Amino acid sequence: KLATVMAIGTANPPNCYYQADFPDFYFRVTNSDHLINLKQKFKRLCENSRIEKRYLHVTEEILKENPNIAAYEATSLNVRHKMQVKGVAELGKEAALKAIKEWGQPKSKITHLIVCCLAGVDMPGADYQLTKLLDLDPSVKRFMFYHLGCYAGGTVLRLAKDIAENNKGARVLIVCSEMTTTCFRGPSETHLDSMIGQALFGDGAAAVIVGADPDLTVERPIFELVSTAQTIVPESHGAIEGHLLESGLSFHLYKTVPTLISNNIKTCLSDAFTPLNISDWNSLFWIAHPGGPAILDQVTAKVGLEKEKLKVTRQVLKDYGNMSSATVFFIMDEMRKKSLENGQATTGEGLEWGVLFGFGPGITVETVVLRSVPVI
Amino acid sequence: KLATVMAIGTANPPNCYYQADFPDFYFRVTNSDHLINLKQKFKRLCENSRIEKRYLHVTEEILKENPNIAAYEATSLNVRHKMQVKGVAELGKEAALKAIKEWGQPKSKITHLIVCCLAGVDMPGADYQLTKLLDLDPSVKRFMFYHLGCYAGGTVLRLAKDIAENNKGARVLIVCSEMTTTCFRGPSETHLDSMIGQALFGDGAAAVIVGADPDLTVERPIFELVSTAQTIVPESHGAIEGHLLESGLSFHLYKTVPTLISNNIKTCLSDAFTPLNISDWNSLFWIAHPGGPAILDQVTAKVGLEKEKLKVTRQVLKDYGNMSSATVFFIMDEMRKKSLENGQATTGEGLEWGVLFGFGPGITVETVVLRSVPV
Repeated sequence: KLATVMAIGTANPPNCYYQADFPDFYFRVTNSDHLINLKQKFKRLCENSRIEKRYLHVTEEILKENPNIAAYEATSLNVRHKMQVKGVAELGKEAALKAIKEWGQPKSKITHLIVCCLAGVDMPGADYQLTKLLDLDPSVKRFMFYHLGCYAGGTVLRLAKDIAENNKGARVLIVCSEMTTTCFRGPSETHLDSMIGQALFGDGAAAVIVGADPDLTVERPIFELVSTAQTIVPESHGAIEGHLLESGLSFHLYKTVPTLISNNIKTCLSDAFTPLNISDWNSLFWIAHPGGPAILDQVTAKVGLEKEKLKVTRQVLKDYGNMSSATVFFIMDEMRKKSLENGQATTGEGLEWGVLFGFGPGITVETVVLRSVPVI
Repeated sequence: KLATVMAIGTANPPNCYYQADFPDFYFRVTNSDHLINLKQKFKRLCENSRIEKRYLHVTEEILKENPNIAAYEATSLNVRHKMQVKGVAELGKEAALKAIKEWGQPKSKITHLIVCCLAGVDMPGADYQLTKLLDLDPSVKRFMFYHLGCYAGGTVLRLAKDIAENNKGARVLIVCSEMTTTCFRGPSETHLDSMIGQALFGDGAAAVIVGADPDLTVERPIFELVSTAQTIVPESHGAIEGHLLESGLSFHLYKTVPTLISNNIKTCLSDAFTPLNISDWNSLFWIAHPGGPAILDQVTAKVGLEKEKLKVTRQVLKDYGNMSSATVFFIMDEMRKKSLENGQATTGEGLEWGVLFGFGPGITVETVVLRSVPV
């Protein structure tokens, strides 16, 4: 009996930022208007990001009250951290309550809690905070992950699968709460890397319930976790790095990232599906972390995917931007919603087998083989 | 077939600090000799710590070159992080190589890697670094835990047990590498508890191999992981806290910690052993995180343990100080060594069942039921 995702809930900050208006907002609040040429590159960057809007905790008021955050590099960890710690917990609670509602069981049945946050280090951590906020059993077995990054959506499922399958009756609550307040910062002409993050990253939290052997009279399976794997892409050292400094979390990205990832995807697919006698990549439903539009385009081309294979993935990127580890769950959620609306036979666009990909620092690739569930 | 610890290796920085000389050293290098009353308080903390020596990366030279680290509160995260990241990887590598040697199998057989560090956040992290340093399979399945604290020794075993038991043939390498460069700072008259950290915390790394269904023709089991649990001590909110700030990792410890832990430990014992029909706490071998001398004294008295039941735990505290998550493994390592030297029948001082306790921020208590292996 495979570990199964039985519920998904999501949340985002109330501040919506349309990408079409971001360049002006961003350069205005960071006092970079005098950098005309730099703003031209950023504008094109946003225009080609394939992101229509994002939800961010940051506001003009917050920046006015904390100018060191708006600076490309100024001591500001303490102020960022204060908001980061409070925000990840609040957003996480909202998503968790929505997942618990869909699950249909009382929260007292939750036996394990996995919390994943890009940033917001605290001791005790967000797992402790959420256990208190949600009033979970004090003996809930917790796992807290700080600073993993965008591949973590796969990491938490990999962990949840083993917990649920080795502990009879175990019901795992997963919460990936991502906030970019820790990394928001002004532009730098000598560091075009950081600028990319300012155009692609958005805030959001996703929560899911995972368990093996569902009680079908109350629980309702969405996707089954068949197998999981993690690997480091060859010759990718230093391509994606993040450092926690006195000025917050930094972001460094090689231009080779899309090429490095796309060129290795077929290897990940082969390792994951050969044991299952599957070789047709178009026969699978796809849930891939949208690091950027370039990555989706390259994966599609190199893998040989039909043009609409990553439709849901692209829709989430368009509607929310890159929300790090939480993103794949927003995609998972929308996929079963769209499948139902299209009257398809399974939660996976009517297909039986699928794959979920998490990409991040390493470069690390998390590969999760999924199985859809029948839909009436 | 239960997940089993099949190897343990440890490492420590080369700089040894005798506790008897630490008060003078600490107040001298932090330029606090004029604070006579504060010094007497620190002196007593060190004298009552029951710690004889500790190994630390920090040196007088490093403090001289970095006044912002010696200061109680000065912007210094960047410089602390630089050393912290290098240190955890280096100590971790040394401990891991020792564990791999004892294990008896080639490192290419490691399928999972769990790394736990009090501090040193980096992306990619220490798990990625160790994979490269040890030249492990690039497809090794990794888990990286930053900023958990002193209860984490239990946490990593709790994780390793489920990994090993749900994946046939899985062999898990665990590395708990703790460095205090991130939290070392001068004393504060307004925050008297902050210096408790400079009196008790030492550096060290421990690595262990965990796997189910041992191939007895090559692997040699040490302890079996029977069951795991984690809980939050009632009414303990805010007793143990740590915040990663511009001045590094802060340390806050309330005076209620010893009693909060000792007065609730029987509950953890009952929850773990009632299912095993065990109620005599002295019939078990004990491996407890030595958060401090008071915790060990109170647990012994309140649980009704024989005076020498925690002998090994106290010896490790004496020889290395509190090394956060790595500590319980140093204790586990020494217990099986003493058991052999004392001609006892099992790795657990001749006893069959045992318990390992991790204590930390929460207050969180990790309870791991162990079973010894014949010697």
